[PDB]
Amino acid sequence: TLHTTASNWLHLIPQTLSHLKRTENIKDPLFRFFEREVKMGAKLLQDVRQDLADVVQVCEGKKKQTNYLRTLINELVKGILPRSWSHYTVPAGMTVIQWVSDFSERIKQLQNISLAAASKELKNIHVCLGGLFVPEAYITATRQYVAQANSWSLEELCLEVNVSFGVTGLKLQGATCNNNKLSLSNAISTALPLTQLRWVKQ
Amino acid sequence: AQGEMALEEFLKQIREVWNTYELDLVNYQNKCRLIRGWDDLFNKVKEHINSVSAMKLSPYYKVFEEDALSWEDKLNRIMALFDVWIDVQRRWVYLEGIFTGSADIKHLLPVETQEFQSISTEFLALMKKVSKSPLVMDVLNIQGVQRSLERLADLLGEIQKALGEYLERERSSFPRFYFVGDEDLLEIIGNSKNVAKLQKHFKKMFAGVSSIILNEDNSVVLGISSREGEEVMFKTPVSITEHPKINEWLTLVEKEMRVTLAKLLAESVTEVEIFGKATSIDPNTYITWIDKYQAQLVVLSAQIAWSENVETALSSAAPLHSVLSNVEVTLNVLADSVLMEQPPLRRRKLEHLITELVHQRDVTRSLIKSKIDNAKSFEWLSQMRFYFDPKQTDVLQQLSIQMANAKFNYGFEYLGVQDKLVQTPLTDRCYLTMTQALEARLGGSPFGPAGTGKTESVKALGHQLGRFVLVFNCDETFDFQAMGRIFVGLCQVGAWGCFDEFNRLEERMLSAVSQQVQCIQEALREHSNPITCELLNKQVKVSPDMAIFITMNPGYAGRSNLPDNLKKLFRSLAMTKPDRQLIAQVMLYSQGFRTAEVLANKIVPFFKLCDEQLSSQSHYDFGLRALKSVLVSAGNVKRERIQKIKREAENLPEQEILIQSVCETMVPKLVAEDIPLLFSLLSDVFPGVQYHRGEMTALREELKKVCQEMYLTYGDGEEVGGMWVEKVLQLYQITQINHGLMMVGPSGSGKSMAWRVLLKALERLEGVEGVAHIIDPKAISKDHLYGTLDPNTREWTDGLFTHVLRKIIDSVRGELQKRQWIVFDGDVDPEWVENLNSVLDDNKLLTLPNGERLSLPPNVRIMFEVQDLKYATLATVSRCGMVWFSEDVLSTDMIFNNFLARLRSIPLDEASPMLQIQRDAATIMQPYFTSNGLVTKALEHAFQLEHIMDLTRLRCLGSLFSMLHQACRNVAQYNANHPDFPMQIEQLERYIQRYLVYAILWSLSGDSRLKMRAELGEYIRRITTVPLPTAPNIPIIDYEVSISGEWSPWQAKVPQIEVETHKVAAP
Amino acid sequence: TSIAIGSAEGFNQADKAINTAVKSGRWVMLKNVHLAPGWLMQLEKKLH
Ligand SMILES: Nc1ncnc2c1ncn2[C@@H]1O[C@H](COP(=O)(O)OP(=O)(O)OP(=O)(O)O)[C@@H](O)[C@H]1O
Ligand SMILES: Nc1ncnc2c1ncn2[C@@H]1O[C@H](COP(=O)(O)OP(=O)(O)O)[C@@H](O)[C@H]1O
Ligand SMILES: [Mg+2]
Ligand SMILES: [Mg+2]
Repeated sequence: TLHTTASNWLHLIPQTLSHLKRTENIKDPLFRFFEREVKMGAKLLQDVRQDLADVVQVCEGKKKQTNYLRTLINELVKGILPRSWSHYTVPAGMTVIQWVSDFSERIKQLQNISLAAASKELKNIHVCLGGLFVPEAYITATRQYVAQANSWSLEELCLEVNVSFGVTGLKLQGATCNNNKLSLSNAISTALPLTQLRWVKQ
Repeated sequence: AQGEMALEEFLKQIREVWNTYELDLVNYQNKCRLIRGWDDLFNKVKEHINSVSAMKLSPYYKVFEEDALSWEDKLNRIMALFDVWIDVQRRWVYLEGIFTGSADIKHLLPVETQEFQSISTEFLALMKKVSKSPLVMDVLNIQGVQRSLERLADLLGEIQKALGEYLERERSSFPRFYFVGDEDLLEIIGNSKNVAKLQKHFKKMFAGVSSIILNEDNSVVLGISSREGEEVMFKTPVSITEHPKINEWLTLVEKEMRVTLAKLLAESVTEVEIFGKATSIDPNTYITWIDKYQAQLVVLSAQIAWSENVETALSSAAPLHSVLSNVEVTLNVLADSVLMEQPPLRRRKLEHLITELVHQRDVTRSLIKSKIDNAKSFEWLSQMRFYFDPKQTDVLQQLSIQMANAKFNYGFEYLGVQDKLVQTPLTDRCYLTMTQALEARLGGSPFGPAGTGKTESVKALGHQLGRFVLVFNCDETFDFQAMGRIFVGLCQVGAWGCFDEFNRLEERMLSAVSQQVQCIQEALREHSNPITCELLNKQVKVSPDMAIFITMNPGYAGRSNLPDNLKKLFRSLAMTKPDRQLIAQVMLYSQGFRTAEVLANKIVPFFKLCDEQLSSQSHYDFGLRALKSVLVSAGNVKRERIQKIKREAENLPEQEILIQSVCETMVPKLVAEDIPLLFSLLSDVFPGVQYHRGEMTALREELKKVCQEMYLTYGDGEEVGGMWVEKVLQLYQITQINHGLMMVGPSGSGKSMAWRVLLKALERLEGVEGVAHIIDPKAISKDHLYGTLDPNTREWTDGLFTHVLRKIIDSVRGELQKRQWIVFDGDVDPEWVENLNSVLDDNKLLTLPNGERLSLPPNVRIMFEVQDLKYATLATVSRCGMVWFSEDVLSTDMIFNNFLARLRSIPLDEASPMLQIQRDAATIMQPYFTSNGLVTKALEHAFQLEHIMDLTRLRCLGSLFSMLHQACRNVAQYNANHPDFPMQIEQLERYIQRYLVYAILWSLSGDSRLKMRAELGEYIRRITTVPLPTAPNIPIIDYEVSISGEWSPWQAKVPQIEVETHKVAAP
Repeated sequence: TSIAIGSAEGFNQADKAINTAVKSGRWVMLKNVHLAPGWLMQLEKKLH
């Protein structure tokens, strides 16, 4: 039936979603920021995995269909995200097939984050800002770490960009970089390999 | 016998002091003697019924029941009769004044005159028989007074409702009568000779008139008075003693105040013109000039003098440098005069003047940083210009306001003090755009998210040009006739409209309103070059001071969008982020601070950090609306700390003052996770920060006394009830600073008891009686919450919230003296709570579809006992103060102590032997409730257990409390059935110790399946050390605790019963 | 005669304007007619 193909694709989807640790008392802002991000990601992964197991069991198994499970069944038949899963910023309501891939990418990023946090050491990592739920929280935590380590003033901190913080996952829009000098080209977008951010007062 | 005789002596004292009481009859203009002195009678009857209620309980009331009960119901019928009597007299006074003073009513309504004469004859017979016998008992002694008074009230209400068509006729006489409701205009027309009744109503008419300065003869109006005590003296006083009508001398007052304000504006600008020619100025003459004039004229004269100085400098760099030097010198003079303690009216005058002077400093620096050589350069033309022509013969047209290809007059409406806004570059862009919309004869329309300064920039532009402004908050019940009525009111008055939240107005109705808007714009285009326009198919006069402004938010709560034909009539303007740095710097410069700029530079990035670093919540606000209240509280606590130091100049720890205000304002919104993040933010932003709190020992001990009175467990801060008392202190601080309050948090955190205990503690401390109105908004419709406009006959009924606020405003029972707390006990959603976004605003007033604006007195606080604030938008979340009650604030041992305290006292069938049964039951259930024991671990385990419904603590806790109350009643009837042998204490122990286990099983597992309650039964069997029915197969649910303290099987209870052949399948 | 559809008075204004336009002959314009299809039915039928 339609539920047989639904169960086949329902076992197809969660094969990239396995688990995430939970790892909350540290002075540095990066540590608590990564701790709450890993907690949010593990909570969302647990909710998504439990809902997928529940809809698998109500498809082919001894589980009856509730109101929430019926809403989940209809929403995943139509392919649109249910409103329970879409907690973070999804651009203009994308389909579920790209969304579970983005979810797996974020979960893998948080898994590497927790692996690095299992052992400063947290400054040595490289981050793609698209895989975080709140990127400006990471930027303000970086600024707070700089102001904490160097005892500087938060009001006049500026940004110096090179191509001591490593940022990956950056994509331009119709421009190219050559020794930190922008040039114009007919290409739609290029990917910046690694971007070094350093906070300077002047 | 001596105690009973003392109670009878107090009863005789009640008899004597009520025999001495009487009705105070005072002659009213040689017509009849009417009774006065009403709040004295109200508190007399209240304290007497309180005395009878206090002597009811204990200890020798039983011998003297009858006389005290007779005095109780005597006071009850006296209270009822006089409560209807005060309303009857109050209605009759203005109805008699209207039916005597107004003419051609008998020609108009003859049946109304005949009835009113019949009820006036009956009423004057009632005055004759009270004036014969002015005793209260004698006036009560006439039979059938209650039926006669109810019929008189019915006849007064009839005559009022059948007269109401005529009032609209009077609304065509005076324009401002359009802004008045039916009862208030009834009082206004009725008491035109009494005059002193009308002074409560002048706040709704004019912007800055609160009461009229009246002669002792009550026939010459000497001037007008604001709500802050500032008064304008009339140069030529209007003679009421010539006997004009009410609208005639009202229009004379309106014209006289404009002529007078223009005259003192001319004198004040002469004073600043002779003052500003000196490069060095004397501060004593400056402060006497400041104390001489009003704030509006002083700021206006400063603007005129600065504009003329810059223009004569630009006639021609060095004169502009001289103007900048004089501006900086006056700024230093204002800073030196504002850094010391001053009276508050001249303090606000100094704050307005220092804001305007630093705005002119910024503008003068903006011209002087570039090369400007002529006054026709656009850079000077891009800012506001003021022109005073002294040779002009008409002082109403003497002042011109010139902005970029736009010229305006001055309406000269009195404003009072009000709030002076900050001229940010965004505010300069808004001013330029909106006056360019006004120059093309187009209405204005700002849009953006809430918390940007949209309607307040419009209102300060209205007060900047001196035009009378009005603010309406339109909801979906705004009709065609209501909008046309307020539009013709704005037409005849000549006032600016500031229609807020237009987007929720029912798209067809928006399109219908667009035609009247087009008619108004066509009339203004005709005026722009005997000019009328058609509203409601009626041609009416349009004043040149017309302007309409549309404050809306795009998709805040899914509100409707504007049609395209109406979008052309209103120019659009977007403000999404105002400059927080400059407004913070100027507010800290204006309150009086040494390191004001560093405080702004350390608090605006601090708000930027705290907007992102804390977790996303439904009730989090870190916008400019919170920043302004934070700065206001910082100024208030800076004045408080300076006065505390000077109770026993010099510098003060301003950093600690700002941090303390930030903590006191922004702690109770946060959940338990976000407190150390804010603490680390305050440590990283401010190095020498520190903290301080508490110091409310009298309030804390009164909270302790009233907590132990009403069976609550007070805490000392770190005890079992410490966090709840701390949150009640936070609620007290927010009610001290804020206006309306969210009490957010999960259900079962004691928020109801929190506001009740705070109200009773404040009543016990300050002596002001606190009355609370609890309203569930979702239990009734929205049209019943606020009121209905009847579509056939345009009458405005009263909703529940409208009736409560109107009863507060009327203050017939002296309700303004008491504290009024209106709590909404529902869930906040933008269907109805978006009608209060002007009440919770700084505009402080309630709008109605009838045009009847109800201002709110500051005694009333509006709170919300609510669950979660997800459904509300930021028009309500950002516009209130949030107190967060987490689920672990009310701990479970607190509820156990409450149950044991309610078990020991307050006997169940409300000393008694069953009260002793309750006490012994409390001592034998005491080792089970406290710490982990039995109840806490089982309740923790039951949360892991799944249920059919959602299981929290309080439902099954109340279930268990009803279980143990029935156990106490069961012991009571067993002692009733066994009089020879009472309830033995070892039997009671071994009975209750099993009844509690059976009860907690049916409480934490009575709402699920058989397997799951069997699981909780075997959990109870495995964990606790109680005697148990020894059968590993049969669960404990299948047993019943007996009266002998043992267990009987439920399967042994059911018999093998057969039923008759006749009744086989009867229901 | 530019009459915006969306109120009862707008409906009566549109009806009297369309009868006057039938008898006299001048144009009649109705603004935003899609806010009331239940009156658009009788408008179309009366026009036919
Ligand atoms: N500090 C306290 N001391 C003793 N008992 C308390 C305390 N706080 C709450 N309680 C008890 O908790 C129970 C429920 O509390 P309350 O009725 O105040 O709930 P609430 O939080 O206002 O509920 P809701 O928000 O769902 O309307 C009552 O039995 C009350 O006596
Ligand atoms: N330049 C300024 N000076 C002083 N206060 C300002 C300024 N700009 C904005 N505000 C304050 O910001 C708040 C914004 O209110 P707003 O959100 O526009 O009301 P509404 O909810 O009707 O949209 C106002 O209370 C106003 O006092
Ligand atoms: Mg507003
Ligand atoms: Mg409650």
